[PDB]
Amino acid sequence: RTQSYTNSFTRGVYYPDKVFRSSVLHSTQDLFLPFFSNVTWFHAIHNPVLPFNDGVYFASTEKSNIIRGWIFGTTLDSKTQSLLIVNNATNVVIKVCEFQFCNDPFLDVYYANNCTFEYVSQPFLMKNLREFVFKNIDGYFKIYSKHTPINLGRDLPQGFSALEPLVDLPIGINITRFQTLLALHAAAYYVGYLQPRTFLLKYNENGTITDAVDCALDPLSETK
Amino acid sequence: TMSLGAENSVAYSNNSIAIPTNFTISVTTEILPVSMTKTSVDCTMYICGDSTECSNLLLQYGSFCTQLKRALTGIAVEQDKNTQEVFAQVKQIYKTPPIKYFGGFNFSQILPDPSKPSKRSFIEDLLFNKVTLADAGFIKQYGDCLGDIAARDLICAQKFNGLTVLPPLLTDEMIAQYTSALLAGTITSGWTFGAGAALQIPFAMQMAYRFNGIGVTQNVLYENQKLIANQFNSAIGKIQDSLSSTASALGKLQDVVNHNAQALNTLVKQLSSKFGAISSVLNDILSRLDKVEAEVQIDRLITGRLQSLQTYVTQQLIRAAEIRASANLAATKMSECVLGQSKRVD
Amino acid sequence: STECSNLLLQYGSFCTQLKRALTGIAVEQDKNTQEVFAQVKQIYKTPPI
Amino acid sequence: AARDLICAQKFNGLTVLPPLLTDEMIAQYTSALLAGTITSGWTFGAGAALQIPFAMQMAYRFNGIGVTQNVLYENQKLIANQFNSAIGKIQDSLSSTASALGKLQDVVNHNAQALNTLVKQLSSKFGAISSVLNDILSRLDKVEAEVQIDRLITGRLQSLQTYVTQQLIRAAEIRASANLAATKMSECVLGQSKRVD
Amino acid sequence: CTLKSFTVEKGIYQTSNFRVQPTESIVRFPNITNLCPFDEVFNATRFASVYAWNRKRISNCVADYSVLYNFAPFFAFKCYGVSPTKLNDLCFTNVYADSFVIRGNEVSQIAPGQTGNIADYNYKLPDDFTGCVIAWNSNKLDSKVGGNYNYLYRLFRKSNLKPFERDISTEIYQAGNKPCNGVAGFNCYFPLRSYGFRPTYGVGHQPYRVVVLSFELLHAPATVCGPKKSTNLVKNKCVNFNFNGLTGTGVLTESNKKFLPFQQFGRDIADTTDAVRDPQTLEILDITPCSFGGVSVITPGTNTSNQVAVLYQGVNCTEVPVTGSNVFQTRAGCLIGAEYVNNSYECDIPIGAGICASYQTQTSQSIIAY
Ligand SMILES: *[C@@H]1O[C@H](CO)[C@@H](O[C@@H]2O[C@H](CO)[C@@H](O)[C@H](O)[C@H]2NC(C)=O)[C@H](O)[C@H]1NC(C)=O
Ligand SMILES: *[C@@H]1O[C@H](CO)[C@@H](O[C@@H]2O[C@H](CO)[C@@H](O)[C@H](O)[C@H]2NC(C)=O)[C@H](O)[C@H]1NC(C)=O
Ligand SMILES: *[C@@H]1O[C@H](CO)[C@@H](O[C@@H]2O[C@H](CO)[C@@H](O)[C@H](O)[C@H]2NC(C)=O)[C@H](O)[C@H]1NC(C)=O
Ligand SMILES: *[C@@H]1O[C@H](CO)[C@@H](O)[C@H](O)[C@H]1NC(C)=O
Ligand SMILES: *[C@@H]1O[C@H](CO)[C@@H](O)[C@H](O)[C@H]1NC(C)=O
Ligand SMILES: *[C@@H]1O[C@H](CO)[C@@H](O)[C@H](O)[C@H]1NC(C)=O
Ligand SMILES: *[C@@H]1O[C@H](CO)[C@@H](O)[C@H](O)[C@H]1NC(C)=O
Ligand SMILES: *[C@@H]1O[C@H](CO)[C@@H](O)[C@H](O)[C@H]1NC(C)=O
Ligand SMILES: *[C@@H]1O[C@H](CO)[C@@H](O)[C@H](O)[C@H]1NC(C)=O
Ligand SMILES: *[C@@H]1O[C@H](CO)[C@@H](O)[C@H](O)[C@H]1NC(C)=O
Ligand SMILES: *[C@@H]1O[C@H](CO)[C@@H](O)[C@H](O)[C@H]1NC(C)=O
Ligand SMILES: *[C@@H]1O[C@H](CO)[C@@H](O)[C@H](O)[C@H]1NC(C)=O
Repeated sequence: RTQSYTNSFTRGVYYPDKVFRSSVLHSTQDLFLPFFSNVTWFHAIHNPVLPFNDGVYFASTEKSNIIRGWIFGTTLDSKTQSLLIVNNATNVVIKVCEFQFCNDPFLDVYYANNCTFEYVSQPFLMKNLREFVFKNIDGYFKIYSKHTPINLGRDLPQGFSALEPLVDLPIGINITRFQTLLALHAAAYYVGYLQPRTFLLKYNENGTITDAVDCALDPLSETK
Repeated sequence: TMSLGAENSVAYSNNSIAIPTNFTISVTTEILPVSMTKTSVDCTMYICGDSTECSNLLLQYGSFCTQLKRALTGIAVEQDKNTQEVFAQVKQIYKTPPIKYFGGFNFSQILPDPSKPSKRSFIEDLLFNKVTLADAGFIKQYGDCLGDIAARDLICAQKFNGLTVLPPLLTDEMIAQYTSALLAGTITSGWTFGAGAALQIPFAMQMAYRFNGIGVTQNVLYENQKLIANQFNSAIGKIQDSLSSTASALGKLQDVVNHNAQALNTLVKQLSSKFGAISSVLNDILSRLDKVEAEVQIDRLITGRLQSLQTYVTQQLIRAAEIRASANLAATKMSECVLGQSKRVD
Repeated sequence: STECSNLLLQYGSFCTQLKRALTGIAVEQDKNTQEVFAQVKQIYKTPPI
Repeated sequence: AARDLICAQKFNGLTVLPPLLTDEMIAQYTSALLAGTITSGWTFGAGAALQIPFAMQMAYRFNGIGVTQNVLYENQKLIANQFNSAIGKIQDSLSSTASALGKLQDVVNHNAQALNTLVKQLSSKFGAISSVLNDILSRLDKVEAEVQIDRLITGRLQSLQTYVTQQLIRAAEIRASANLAATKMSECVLGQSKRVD
Repeated sequence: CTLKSFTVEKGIYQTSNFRVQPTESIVRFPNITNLCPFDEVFNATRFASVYAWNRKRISNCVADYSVLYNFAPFFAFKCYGVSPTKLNDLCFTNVYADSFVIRGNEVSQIAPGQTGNIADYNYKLPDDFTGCVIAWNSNKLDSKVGGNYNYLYRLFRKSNLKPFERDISTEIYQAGNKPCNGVAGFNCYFPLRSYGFRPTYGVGHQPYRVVVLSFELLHAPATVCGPKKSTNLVKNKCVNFNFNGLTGTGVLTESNKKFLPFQQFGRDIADTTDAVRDPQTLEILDITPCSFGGVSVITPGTNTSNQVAVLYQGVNCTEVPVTGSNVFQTRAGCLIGAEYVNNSYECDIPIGAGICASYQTQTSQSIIAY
C-alpha cells in the first residue's frame, strides 16, 4: 500500500442520539473526528493490519465497488472472535465467525469455527463518496453511514453531511485491530481516528445537523 | 495605549480675553430607560407542572411561593407607576393649531402624523423600528401557540412552563398622546403650561425669552431669526439621518429587552438540570421509582428549582431598582428640560 | 477534582450566571470612572507662568 | 514567613482585575479639568475654551452670587490671601487627620473582608464528614463519597451566591454615588451652581 | 382565603390559576405476543463460573416480573435506577440476564462503584447501571462433601476489567522479572483458582447464585414490554397518555415533523417530550399541554359591595372552559362580570392595555369596565 496524509475538512459528524431536535444549538460530548485532523489515504493495488483506536472514520470515493467489507478483532485468527462485514451484489451479511484468513484477505469474483451471530440486511453500498464511522462503546459496535454526491474524487469536500446510524450491534467483543476487503477477479480509501471531543451542533427546521463547531480546535471556536 | 485626547494650551494672559462672534444651534439626543417587562411566574406549574405528589411535597416548604409572587407583583405595579410618573405630567391633552408656521421652525418630524393608525411622528416610528422588541406574548400567546407550527417558539416554551408576561397599563398610543400633548403645549405656550394654565405666545417671542435666559440680548434672535431657524431645521435633519443609518444608538433600550429575554430563557433552560437526581423528568421519576425514592428525587428537584426561582426573583428585584432610578431621572428631565429652561450645566 | 466537577455539572447554569453578574459589575466600575472623570474632550494644560 | 491572605485568595480561584484607567490617566483628567477651569471658567464646559483673566473670572462669579464687581476689585488682595490661607488649612488638615477618607477606606475594607469571608468559608463541613475533598475521596468509595461531595458543593454554592448578591447591592450603591459625583463635576466644577448646599 | 383576611380592600388580586382537566386515559404499547424465557435463566441445572459468566439476551417478549419470586427462593429484589414494584409499568428495549455463582463474601462486590477481587478481575458493573441484582443461597445445589471444584475465579490479571467485559484466556500470569513461558512455578501463577465448597463451612463461605438483569433505556423501539393492555388513540382532546412507559397529560395532534426513520421521540428546550411516535402505527404526534392561564378577582371594597368580576389572564373568550352573562374581550384577558361602557373616566382599578374597572351607578350599582 501507499500512504499519503491529508486533511479532514470538517468531516465525520454524526447524529449522537435518536432524538428529534429542530431549530436549536445542542452541545454534545462524544467520540468525534476532530476538525482539520490528519487522515491517511491508502492506495492498495493488486497490507498490514490497521489499528482500531477509539473508533475509525472510513471514507471511500470508489465507484467500482472494489471495497466490499471489513474485518475487526484483536488478533484476526481462530483464537479470537473476529467480526466480518461482507457486501455482495444482493445483501449485506455480518458474522462473528472467524474464517482464519491469510495475511492478505480478499474475495474471488471469478467463479466455520464458532458462529454466535449472523445478521443479513440490504446493501450498504449502491462520483459518490461513502462515509462510515465504527465505534465500540459498552459492548456495542455502532455503525454510522452516509452517501454524498462528490464532484472531485481526489478532493475531500469542504462541507457538512451528518452521518446516520445504520445498525446497533450488541457484539461485545474486544476490538483493537481491523482490515478491509478487496474483490479480485486500484483501491483508495481514507482512514481517521476519533477522539473524545465536545461539539456544538446546529439543527435547522427539519432537524438536520447543518453545521458544527469543535470547541477545542482553537480559541475562536472555544469562544463560540 | 489609549489616548485621552488632543493636547491643548489656552493662550492665557492677564490682559487678553476671547469673545465669540457667531453661534450654532445643536440638537442632541438623550435616551433613558423608563420601564421594563412585567412578568409573573406560576411557581407550582414551574416546579411541578401538574403533579399532585410534587405539589404536596412543595406544600411543606412554607410561603416561598407566596412571597416570590408578592415581589413580582410589586415589580409589575412599579413599572406602571414609573411610566405614569414619567409621561403623565400634563393635566390637559393639548393639541396644536392647524396652521404650522412657528417663525420658520419646522416641527414636522416630531409632530404626529394622523395618516398612520398609531399617531406617532416620523422620529418615533424610526425609534420603534430601530428597537428590535418582541411581542412578549401580549395578544393571546396560548392561542398563538395552539397553532401547529413545526418550529417551537421560546415564548411558547415559557408560556407552557408557566412564565407569563403581563401587558402594560398605558398603551403606546396613549404614550404618544402624552408626548404629543407635551409637544403642543411646549410649542404654543413655552414654560407657562408647566406652572398653571397655558399662555399662548409667538414662537419668536418664546425663543427671545430663551435667549434672555441664557444671557444673550434678544436683538440677536430678532436679527438672526432666519439663520437660527435654518440651523434648527438642519440639526433636525441630521438627527433623522443619524437615526435612519446607525442603529446602535438605542443600546440601552435594546439591553433592557435583551436582559428580560435572557433571564426567562435561562429560567426555562434550568428545568433540564438534574440537581443530583436520577432524571430531570418528573413523570419519568414517578414511573420508574416507588413512593419513598420518588419522594427523595422529587425533593431534590424541588430544592433545585426553588433555588433557581429565588435567584431569578432577586436579580429581577435589583434590575427593577436600577430601572426605577433611571425612571426617576427621566421624570426629573421631563419636568426641567421640557416644562422649563434649565440653568444646570451639562 | 474530576469527580466534583462531574457532580457540579448537574447543577445547571448558576456557575456561569454568577460569572456573568461579576463581569457586569466589573464593566460598570470602569463605566463609572469613565463617566465621572472623562467629561472634557481635550487635555488642557496651564501656561508656564 | 508571614503568609499572605492574597495568596490563599488567588489559590482558591478569587482574582482581582486591574482598572482600565491608570492613576496617571486619572491625574491627567484632573489636571486638564483644573487647567481648563483656571484659564477659561465655564466656557470650556459650554463649548470651546475662552481665555479670561482670573480676576475677571472672580468678578463674574461675584456677579453670579449677587455681589457687585467693585467688592472684588477693591478687596482682591484680601480675597487672594484668604483663599491661600484656606488652601493651607486644607493641606494641614489632610496631613494631620488620617480619618478623613473614611468612605474610601470602607470601600477598600468591604471588598477585603468579603473576599476573606469567602476564603474562610471553605473550611466548613456543611454536614459532611470532612471539609477536605481529597480526604473524603480517599476515605469513602464512590457511592458513599458522592453524598458528602454533594453536601460540600451545595454549601459552597450557597456561599458564593450570597457573595454575588451582596456584591451586586454594593455595586448599585457605588453606582449611585458615582452618578452623584458625575453630576457634581458637571455642575460645581464646570460652572457655578445656584442650588443651595 | 388567599389574603388570610375576612375583609378585602378594593382592587384586583391574583387568585389561584385554572386548568382544563383530562377526560380519559390512553395506553399505547407495541404489539408483541411472546413470553420472556426466565425459566431457562433461573431453573437451570448448573450456572457457569464467575470468570465465565453466562449471558442471555431477552427481546421481543412480554415480561412479567412478579413471576420471578416463584422460581428462586430469595428475600429481596435489589435494583438500581428502577424499583421492583414498578417494573410491570415501564418497558425497555432489550434485557440482558447474566448468571454466575460466587461466594457469600463477594455478593457485595456485584454493585456499581464497587471494587475488589471479583469486581476487578471477574465481573465489573458499570457506574451508570440501571437494573436489578438477584442473589440466593445454593448450599444444597453447588456444595458437595470434599469440595465442588467445578467453579473457578480469577485472582491474577495485569489490568482491571471494563464494564460488562468477559475474560476467558487461561495464560500463566507472570508476577516476576523472569518470563514464565508456560511453566507455573515460583512467581508464575495460574490465574484460575477453584472455590472449595463444603457443606460444613459457615454461611459466609456458602455458594450463592447471582442473576443480574440489566435493562436498556435506549431510544430504539421497545421490544420487551409488560402485560399492560393498550387502548385506542384519541386526538385533539385533553387526555392522559402512556407511550411505552412515558406518562404525561396533554393533547395529541397530528404533526408534520419530518422525523428521520431512526428517531422516536422529540425534545424541547427544557428536555421535555414534545413529539412521540405511536408504536402500533408509525405516525408522529405532537403533545401540547391542556389549556390554562391566570385568574384575577376584581372587586370593590367589602365595605361597599360583594359583587366581583373575574379576569381570565391569557385566555381567549371563546376558549373559557365554563360566571356572569357579561363577557368582554380585553387585550389582557377575558373579563366576566363587568359590562363595558363607552364613556371614559379616571382609572379606578387597572386591568391592562388601557382598561380600568370601577363599581359605579347605572340607574343600580354594578361593576363597569372602560
Ligand atoms: C455664522 O455661521 C453661519 C453658518 O452656520 C454662517 O452662515 C453661512 O454664511 C455663508 C457666507 O455668508 C454662507 O455661504 C452659508 O450658506 C451660510 N450658512 C447658513 C446655514 O446659512 C454665518 O455667515 C456666520 N456669521 C458670521 C457673522 O460669520
Ligand atoms: C419640514 O420638513 C419636511 C420634511 O423634510 C418638509 O417636507 C418636505 O419638503 C420637501 C421640499 O422642501 C419635499 O420635497 C418633500 O416631499 C416634503 N416631505 C417629505 C416627507 O420630505 C417640509 O417642507 C419642512 N417644512 C419647513 C417649513 O421647513
Ligand atoms: C474683613 O475681614 C478681614 C479678615 O477676615 C480683615 O483683614 C484683616 O485685617 C487685620 C487688620 O487690618 C489684619 O491684621 C489681618 O491680617 C487681615 N487679615 C487678612 C486675611 O488679610 C479686614 O480688615 C476686614 N475688613 C473690615 C472692613 O473690617
Ligand atoms: C500528518 O502527519 C504526517 C507525519 O509525518 C506529516 O508528514 C503530515 O504532514 C501530516 N499532515 C498534515 C500536517 O496535514
Ligand atoms: C449474497 O450473500 C447472501 C448470504 O447468504 C446470499 O444469500 C445471496 O444469495 C448473495 N447474493 C448474491 C451472491 O448475489
Ligand atoms: C467452537 O466452539 C466449541 C465449543 O466450545 C469449541 O470446542 C471449538 O474449539 C470452537 N471452534 C473454534 C473456536 O474454532
Ligand atoms: C426543509 O426541507 C424542505 C424541503 O425538503 C425545504 O423546503 C425547507 O426549506 C427545509 N427547511 C429548512 C431548510 O429550514
Ligand atoms: C501680566 O502678564 C505679563 C506677561 O504675560 C507679565 O510680564 C506681568 O508681570 C503680568 N502682571 C503682573 C502684575 O505680574
Ligand atoms: C398489532 O396491531 C396493529 C394495529 O392493528 C397492527 O398494525 C400490527 O400488525 C399488530 N402486530 C402484530 C404482530 O400482529
Ligand atoms: C424449575 O423448572 C423446571 C422446569 O424444567 C422444573 O422441572 C423444576 O421442578 C423447577 N424447580 C427447580 C428447583 O428446578
Ligand atoms: C481488551 O483490549 C484491551 C486493549 O487495551 C486490553 O488492554 C485488554 O487486556 C483486553 N482484554 C481481553 C480480555 O482481551
Ligand atoms: C379568539 O378566537 C377567535 C375565534 O377563534 C379568533 O377569531 C380571535 O382572533 C381570537 N383572539 C381574540 C383576541 O379574539
